[PDB]
Amino acid sequence: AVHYQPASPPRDACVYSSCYCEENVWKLCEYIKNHDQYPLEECYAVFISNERKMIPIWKQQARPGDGPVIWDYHVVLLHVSSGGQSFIYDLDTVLPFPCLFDTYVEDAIKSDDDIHPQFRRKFRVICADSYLKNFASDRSHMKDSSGNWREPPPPYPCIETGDSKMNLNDFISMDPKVGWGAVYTLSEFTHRFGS
Repeated sequence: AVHYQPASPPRDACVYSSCYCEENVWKLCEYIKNHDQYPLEECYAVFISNERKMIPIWKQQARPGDGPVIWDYHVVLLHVSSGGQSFIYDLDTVLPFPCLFDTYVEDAIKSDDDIHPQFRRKFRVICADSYLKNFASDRSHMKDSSGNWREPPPPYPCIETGDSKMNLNDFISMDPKVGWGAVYTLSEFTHRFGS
């Protein structure tokens, strides 16, 4: 659908802290829930990681022109629009915000075929309503031994729920028996959402 209206504000107006992608995506989900543009049911938080927590992603703001960046995990927002098309909202991409799903997979993710197997990408896809209901982080993974902050934490209170003050590892995990949502290989992920 060629007149797609973004589900979020423009990039420069969105809540963002570098290296807190899980929260940046949570805040996009909250915005969408709080507005009347799109049903929340059309939206997903997507964690990208693997067993070794070393995943390349290209077209990244942290290293433009000379990708990939190797992340422990990265999180983006996926919107499956009614118009025949999914879109990726990744505040850390140099691709457009938002970006057509097929373009994001082609240019940011790329094929796993010739990637060293321990760097191959898996995807945990969580419905946005479930992500808002269930996610919790006390940010403790970003404080080192010293104990200093690896990157400055966001200024608003930690996201917590009645059931947990910290379950980030259950979203980073690509073990299908753990956590919420469904875990997909790159092939299964593109089969589900690709055009």
